[PDB]
Amino acid sequence: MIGGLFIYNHKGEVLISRVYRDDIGRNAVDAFRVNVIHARQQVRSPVTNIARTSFFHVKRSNIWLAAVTKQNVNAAMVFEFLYKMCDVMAAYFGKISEENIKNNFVLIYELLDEILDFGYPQNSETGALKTFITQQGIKSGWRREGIKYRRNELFLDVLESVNLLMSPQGQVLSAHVSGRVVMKSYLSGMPECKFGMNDKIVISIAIDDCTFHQCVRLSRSISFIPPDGEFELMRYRTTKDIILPFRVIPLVREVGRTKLEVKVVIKSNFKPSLLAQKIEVRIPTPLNTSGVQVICMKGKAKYKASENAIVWKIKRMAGMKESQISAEIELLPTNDKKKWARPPISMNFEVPFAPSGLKVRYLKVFEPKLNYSDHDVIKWVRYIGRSGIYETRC
Amino acid sequence: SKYFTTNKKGEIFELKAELNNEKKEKRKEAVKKVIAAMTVGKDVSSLFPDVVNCMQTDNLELKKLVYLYLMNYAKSQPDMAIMAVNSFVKDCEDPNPLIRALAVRTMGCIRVDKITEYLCEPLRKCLKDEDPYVRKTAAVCVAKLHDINAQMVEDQGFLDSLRDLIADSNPMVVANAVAALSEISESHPNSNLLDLNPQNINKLLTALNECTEWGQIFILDCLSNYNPKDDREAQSICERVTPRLSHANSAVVLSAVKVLMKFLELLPKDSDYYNMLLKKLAPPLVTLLSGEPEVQYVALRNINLIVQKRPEILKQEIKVFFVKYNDPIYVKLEKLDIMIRLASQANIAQVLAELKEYATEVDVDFVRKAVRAIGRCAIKVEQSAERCVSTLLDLIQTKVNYVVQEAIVVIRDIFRKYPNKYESIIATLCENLDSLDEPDARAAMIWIVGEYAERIDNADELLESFLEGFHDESTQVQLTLLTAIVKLFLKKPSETQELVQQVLSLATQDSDNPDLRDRGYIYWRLLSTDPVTAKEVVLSEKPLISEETDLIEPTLLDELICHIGSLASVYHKPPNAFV
Amino acid sequence: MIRFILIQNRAGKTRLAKWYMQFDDDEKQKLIEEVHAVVTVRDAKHTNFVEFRNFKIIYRRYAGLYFCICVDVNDNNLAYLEAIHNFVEVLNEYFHNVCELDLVFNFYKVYTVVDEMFLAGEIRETSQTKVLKQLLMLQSL
Amino acid sequence: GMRGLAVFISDIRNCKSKEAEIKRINKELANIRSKFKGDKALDGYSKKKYVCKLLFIFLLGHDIDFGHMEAVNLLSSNRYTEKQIGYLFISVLVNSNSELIRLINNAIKNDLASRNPTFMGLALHCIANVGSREMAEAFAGEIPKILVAGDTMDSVKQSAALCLLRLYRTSPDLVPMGDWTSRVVHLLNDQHLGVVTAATSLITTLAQKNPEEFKTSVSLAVSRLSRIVTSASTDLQDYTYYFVPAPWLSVKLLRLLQCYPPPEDPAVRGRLTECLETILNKAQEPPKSKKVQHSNAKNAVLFEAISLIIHHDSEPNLLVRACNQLGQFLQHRETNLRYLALESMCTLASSEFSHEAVKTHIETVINALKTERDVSVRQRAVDLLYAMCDRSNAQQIVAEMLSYLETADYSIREEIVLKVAILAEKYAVDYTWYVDTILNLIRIAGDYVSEEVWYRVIQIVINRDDVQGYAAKTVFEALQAPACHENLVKVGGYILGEFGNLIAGDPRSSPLIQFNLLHSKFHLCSVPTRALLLSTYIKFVNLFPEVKATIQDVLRSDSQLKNADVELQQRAVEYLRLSTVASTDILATVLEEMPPFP
Repeated sequence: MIGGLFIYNHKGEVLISRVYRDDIGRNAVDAFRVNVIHARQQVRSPVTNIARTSFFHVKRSNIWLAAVTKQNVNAAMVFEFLYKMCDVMAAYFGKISEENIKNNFVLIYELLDEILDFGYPQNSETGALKTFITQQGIKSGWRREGIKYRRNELFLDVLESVNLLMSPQGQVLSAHVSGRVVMKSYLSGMPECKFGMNDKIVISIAIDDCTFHQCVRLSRSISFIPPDGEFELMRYRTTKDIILPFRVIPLVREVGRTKLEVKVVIKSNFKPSLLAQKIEVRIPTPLNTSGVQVICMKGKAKYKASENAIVWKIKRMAGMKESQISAEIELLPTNDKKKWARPPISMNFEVPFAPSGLKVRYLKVFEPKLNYSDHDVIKWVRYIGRSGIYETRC
Repeated sequence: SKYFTTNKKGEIFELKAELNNEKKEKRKEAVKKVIAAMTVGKDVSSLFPDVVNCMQTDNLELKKLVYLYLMNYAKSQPDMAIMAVNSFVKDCEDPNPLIRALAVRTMGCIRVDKITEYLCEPLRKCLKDEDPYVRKTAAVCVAKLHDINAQMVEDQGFLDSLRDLIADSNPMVVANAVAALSEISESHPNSNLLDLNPQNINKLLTALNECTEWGQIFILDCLSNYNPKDDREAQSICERVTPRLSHANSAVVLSAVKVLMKFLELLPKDSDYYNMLLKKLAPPLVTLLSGEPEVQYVALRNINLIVQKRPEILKQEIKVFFVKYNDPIYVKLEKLDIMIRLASQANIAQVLAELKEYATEVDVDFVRKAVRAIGRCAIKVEQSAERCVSTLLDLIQTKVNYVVQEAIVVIRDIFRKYPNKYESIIATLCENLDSLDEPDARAAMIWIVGEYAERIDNADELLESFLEGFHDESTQVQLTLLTAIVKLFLKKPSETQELVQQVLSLATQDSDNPDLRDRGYIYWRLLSTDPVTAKEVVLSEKPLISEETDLIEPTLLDELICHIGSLASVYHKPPNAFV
Repeated sequence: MIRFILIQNRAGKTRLAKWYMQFDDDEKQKLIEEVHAVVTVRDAKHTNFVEFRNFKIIYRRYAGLYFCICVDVNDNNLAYLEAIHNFVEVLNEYFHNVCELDLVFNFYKVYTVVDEMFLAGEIRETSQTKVLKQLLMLQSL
Repeated sequence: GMRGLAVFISDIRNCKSKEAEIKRINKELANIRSKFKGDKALDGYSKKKYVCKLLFIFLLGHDIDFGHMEAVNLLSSNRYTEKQIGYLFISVLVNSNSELIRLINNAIKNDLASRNPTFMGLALHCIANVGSREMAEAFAGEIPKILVAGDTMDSVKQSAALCLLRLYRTSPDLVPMGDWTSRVVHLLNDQHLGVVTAATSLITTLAQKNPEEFKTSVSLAVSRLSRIVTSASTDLQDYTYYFVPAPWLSVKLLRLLQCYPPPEDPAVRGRLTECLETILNKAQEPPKSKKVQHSNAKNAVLFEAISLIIHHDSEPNLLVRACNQLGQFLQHRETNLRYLALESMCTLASSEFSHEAVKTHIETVINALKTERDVSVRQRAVDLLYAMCDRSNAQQIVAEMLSYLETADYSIREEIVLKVAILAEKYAVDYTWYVDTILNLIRIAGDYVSEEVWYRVIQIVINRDDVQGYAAKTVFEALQAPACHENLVKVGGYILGEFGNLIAGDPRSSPLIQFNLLHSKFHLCSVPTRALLLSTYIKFVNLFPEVKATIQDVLRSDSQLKNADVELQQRAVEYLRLSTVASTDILATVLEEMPPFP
């Protein structure tokens, strides 16, 4: 009745597997590792159906548990069994961590073979499994007092910068996002704020980083006391599951050694209801360039001899669209050598969403002495995604 | 070539040597290392025979870890494990029947066409054993054998044995065979599931109070397929099923609810039992929502259908479905949908007191959906439209961007539902005109300006402000701008001749869109043809709209109610959709 | 030129790492993990010339071992592939049918060999005979 | 001779948990630091063993924050093994103690002052591997004198040349252009080939920025290349790798020649042309061994020669022969050879002398793309096809890409359709071909076509088509499949509504059948498609008075009048009132000839 069970780490590598019915191949494993673990804009739901296959997933700390089926299984069965088995594992070796899985592979295999037979969750009381299992688990100052304001207000700003280096064929060579959250709070008294956020943040070569303020308390949730005025709450750098707003496709044709043709097509890979503004595309041209004739149906294009590049300016663009610029370049044959080494095409833009996928879930403000609560406070939230070094090789 | 492949001073030779030792103390560690290496993807086929030689031992652990590797290799390389059945067959006569059960399970885990000769014979001899666990494992592997495509002439004998196994004094065993029969009946021939109603039902209802946690689930799932025939029998079955409020969070409770709601047919008010049962069905559903978030999500998906089929059960229990701040989003959305489902004319004053609250929080998705729910309330209850419009005006006045855009989009629908009732609101909307960035909000604003053109004297300037950046805009805003300007012309002629000419020139010539050009010509060929017929054609009365969005197909609803517990009720799709 | 040289196993444990450019320990670990992930996915039918960040990787498989050289985009591919094979041949000749444990237990000698053949990110010596003679003379001391 | 370390690896491998490993390494670190900090004097052999153990601990992954003092003291020892261990430790782990760095500099200076070649080699390797600013400022003036001294050993010469390379790469402002350049150039004539290799690398890097000083090396380079390629099987046996004479040195020499303009001396150019012709002729010969390494070693030099020929671009016969060889490589078992040959021909695609030669391989390129399993080879083949597309072969190439689209992978489909659209727009000679190609592209892959392409195709169909019947028939035939989708439905609705009268004569395209097909497509699409189809329906009412009634009951249905969308409701209401009110002659006035695009 249960097709099979899988246990994944946070990075997306399968820690362990156990398949009980042959109607589920490694394609299902790849589909779970792609569509659910590495989802970008997929709506979260415990039960997901893809390719006529149902996956029920439960997250414990940074460990994923997935039950895979292809039939019309009792939905509550799967989740109750998952909770019971997690409780059994916790009873056997305490907290559930990747190291504990690595140490007790054998006990995990024994338990999965024992409590689950062909998908049928037989009687699996934790007390009664002692007889059937012969193995033993291996266990292992910043805010002044007396603040008053006429009205309560706060602003949150999630400011992010995306950096991308892309190959001409579309392979993502590198990409990373550097972000910070800025809180500007006019609150009266000594408030206590609980900040709750989703799982897109885990707690030269870009590597994942997360650094909080001095007032942050961890125990999920982040509890703090906002200092008056504006302050930086947390800063971070992320590298996985980045959302790239734009895609640039260059096509360069070298007609002999005298002429050149450059056609650049840009595509907007975000929702149709969002709008990117102040877009600028910098297209390099060879040093020995006599002149260029450029035509484009969106924005305006101009040639800069001092900088030796074509600047294409678009005031704004919506999502899921396309645009094209075509330039014909005439070259004077000074030297028939020193081939034009093509530098990457540069992009600058501004998007009203966080490219890293971050989204603030809730912010509860409680005051013990005074009477106001989060209902009284007025809250603004703004997301500002921007381009850092956004380069596509041409 | 064979570079780095040598096995003279490598770890493979050391592992092979270590498996040939007669000391179990090092043998257990060697087997654990082999298992770990196989888990990491290493090729240990060359070490397979030695592990086979490890199976000839008396110690319990060594055999258990060996069978674990055999099970690992069964799915990986079935062919290699196929030939090892000659040692598995000679293991059903020893004491300690748990070893026999393990061997039977492992042998059934192999999928080989010729394995039946080594599989059919032992099974017929294992159902008659002192230990009921052997019979339990046999009942489990019967389904696995049935999975293999074969004639199975002895299927009649297998079904007879399974049916005879039900009438057994000893509890999880029978509530494993009932599940096996339920699985077999999933591929039901023309003559299947013999209805031995009296004895089988009496035994099932007698063992129901003594089965394990999953035993009740299996028995209830099997019983839900049955169709009663007597009103007194139906009353007895319902009375026997109601005490299912067990410690199992949902599965037992949800299955009991499914059985009771499917077994719901009797006189309306001839006996005071229908009311009692409807009253009893509320506390379990209400207490379902206190579990883990996933189980909450399943319970809410089922409660949606329960409310759809019969709203009398949860009529006054809307206080439970309010949103907590720390809940996951997929539970918040379902709670909102159920809240809108139960909104009667009595509790709006409190429901609307919560939805407005939800529009003052940080989560943007929930804020947009809460404003949309405020809109849906005013179309379901005709006595609260003024209150809903007041709430929407307040949410517009709070000056937040994503609140304002959704509020305007919703007020458009409310206006379309109740024409010529909120003309005075228009001015208050206009001041909040510069913060419209979505195309839906701009389209709604332009449509509202187009309507009630006589009630606004400033509409001409408002549309002249729009015409300047006619391009670089979505197609829907251009279309609604055309329609609004043409409607404005037909109400205020002799003063807007510049507007219509400008907009028709922009749509006809500058825009290359095919259908937009078609509409530009269609409008142009009416205004210049005759202004009498054009006014009747464009400004004709538009029929009203009912709230058909919040409805389901009755046949689909009945099928889903028949399948409350399963995944059919979670996706709200027919079972044949996914196979 | 050459950026780094890696000798790795299938499980991900790095057996040898030689770096010819400035990096930090965290950056080095990230690059090692990325190289392992890129090389492992590819099958035997694929090419050995795999792009990686703004460089490329020339890699070869020997049983359960992976030999990787990271070079610039414009550098030659076949020459460095044959350099990899020549290095492996000299390792085999010097260690008398080399195995993974030979590299594990003699990391400093492997570093001496790698310095003998690759220096400053270029190819230093190519002859197997002269390299073996120098190594034998050094071992004789 | 280190049994303790040897058992250390076994003991650490025997650890069954992370805690055991951490405890063992912490205990060993405590032992090492206690022994160093102790007052008891311990021999240098113990120092070597413990420094090696610390190096092993560091290479395991954990950090080391001490032990530099003993390692730096090891350098002054007279035993080679201890010196090598110390230098390895210093190269692997770098410390920021300025006095320690200065002491290292002094010790390396003392080792350089010695006449032992091995110690000088170790010092040079340390300088090259570390390459810090202090080492540069200390030894920039000292290294070239060691390189150019006539009594130095060959190994020291190679190491010194590469060290000067490293210092130049890391510290370009601290290395002046002195009078040692002549000796560096003359090094190319040394009998030891490794010296030639090191000199070639250094000269290549330096001449990448300073051509005038090293411009005199071209004659020596071509002479050595001629000697290498004309050698027999019994010559240069020391540097011969699998029956190939000196692959890496020849590759380096060709790379060196690539960064210079063509030689001024006609004799030098003649010798170079002879060398290139000899290499190509030897390449056309059958292989002398079944081992793949001989093939790779020969192919490396072959591809370098081809790249040099492309770079110079002055010999038509060489270009033709290179094109022939590259075309031959497409029919090869190895994927690497196909990849490299595709890259090389794509480079040739921008050359004046070889357009026809590259064009001749069009069938081979198409076959390779069709029978290809690797994605990268497919992408490079597609890029080559786009690169060599001209007026004559435009139709063949576009047809090939369209035929590939049906079985193409989804990842490449976007690139293919974009390139097909660009080619069709660029090389459109006959409007019938362009319209047919665009309609086929839409019918195949409309999920990846933009919104400008099917605006342009309809604009051309309206303005000057004379293929309106042809346009309508193709759409009518294509719309009859169950897999029809958004863009095809939209363009088909427009085309049918505008021009159904031209194909309504045929019994297979009667107006009722057209309307039935369109309405079958109707209830499956989004709202802009449905609005377009409603405009199509009002067009049908005026074109075909026989079907008007059947159309009207479609509008009056509750699915249109009470539709939640504003635009669909407005269109339905307006069209229904337009058909019902006025008269039939009034309707024909609103739906006239559709004047063409501007």
